[PDB]
Amino acid sequence: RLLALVKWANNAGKVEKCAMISSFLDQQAILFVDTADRLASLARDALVH
Amino acid sequence: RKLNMSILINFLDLLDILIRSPGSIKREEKLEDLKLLFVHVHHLINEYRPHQARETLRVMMEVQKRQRLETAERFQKH
Repeated sequence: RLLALVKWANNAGKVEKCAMISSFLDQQAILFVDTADRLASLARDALVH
Repeated sequence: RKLNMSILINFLDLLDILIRSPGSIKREEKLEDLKLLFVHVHHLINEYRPHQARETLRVMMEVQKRQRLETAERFQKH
């Protein structure tokens, strides 16, 4: 099982780049939902008063 | 009318923000920006509210005057 580990040690950096990609795309999805959320908080809270 | 069109064009520019660069600083400004526009669209039409108030007094007075004369004429016919 240590041999399997040191085999995968060549494939480590690609998974590091994949984690970077996944974090970036999750951040942009949170940006979309935050824009829609702040527009809802405009339209239902501040303008009613 | 200017503020209506400005609200729609700033919504389109917010769509351009969401297309091009969602991580920009400007969207926070943009999500503030049209808010300010919406405030003004309320703040102008609230300025129609005293005027409307004064104007309803005027038409009430006119209707009041007319009804008096109508009763007068009605009674005189009787």
